[PDB]
Amino acid sequence: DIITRPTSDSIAAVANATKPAAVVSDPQSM
Amino acid sequence: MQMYQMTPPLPEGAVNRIVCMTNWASLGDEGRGLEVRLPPPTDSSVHAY
Repeated sequence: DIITRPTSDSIAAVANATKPAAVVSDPQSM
Repeated sequence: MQMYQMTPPLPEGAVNRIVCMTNWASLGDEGRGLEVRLPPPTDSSVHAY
């Protein structure tokens, strides 16, 4: 077990807003 | 005629590392309900941060 607590809701909301996809389908890799 | 043999004190293996396991050899009272046990670097010791 370890001590851990949820972050403030406001911070979590804004953080989750800005999360771009790591891998995307690009038809070009040349 | 008897043969005696001791388990070696130091570890044996291809690779041996130092890790952080609090109270890994404690024997007395139960102690504080709080521990820090990092896994060996071969795993993701990311849950501790």
